Amino acid sequence: IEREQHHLIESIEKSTQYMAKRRIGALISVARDTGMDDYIETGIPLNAKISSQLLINIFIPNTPLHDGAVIIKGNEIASAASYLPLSDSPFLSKELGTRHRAALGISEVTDSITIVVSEETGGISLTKGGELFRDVSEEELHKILLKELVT
Ligand SMILES: Cc1cccc(NC(=O)CN(C)CC#N)n1
Repeated sequence: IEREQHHLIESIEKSTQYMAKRRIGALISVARDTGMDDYIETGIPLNAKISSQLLINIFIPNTPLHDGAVIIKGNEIASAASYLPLSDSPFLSKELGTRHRAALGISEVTDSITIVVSEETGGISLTKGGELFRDVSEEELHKILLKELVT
């Protein structure tokens, strides 16, 4: 499982870096100890092997799988186009869109790690436990994913 988490990290990193250069909006939520099955069930089931290639193809704009969140559970991309709870926090900047609000929302009610790619800026953001790491560098993203996902 140790190699699966590292492959998960590398897949997120490659897909997000690919989509960030192209300003392709993306929203990837990795479940952890708390189940996210209710929101998996809101999307289109994939139950697919994790890969950067599939993550990218899912988020291509105007495609059947892009409008929503990808939820990763265990060693599978469980679903795409899932809905996530939107945070009601007035602290979150109005310059950020609903992807960040969804990413903040799910982080308030689960211990899940959620990664966002802004289609406006290409900035990669991350949410965990109700907090937002906005516009992280590749180094910062790699350290956070290593810390939070390799357990
Ligand atoms: C991934 C994503 C993108 C845009 C909006 C949302 N979330 C909602 O629309 C909130 N619903 C009403 C609750 C649920 N589930 N999620």
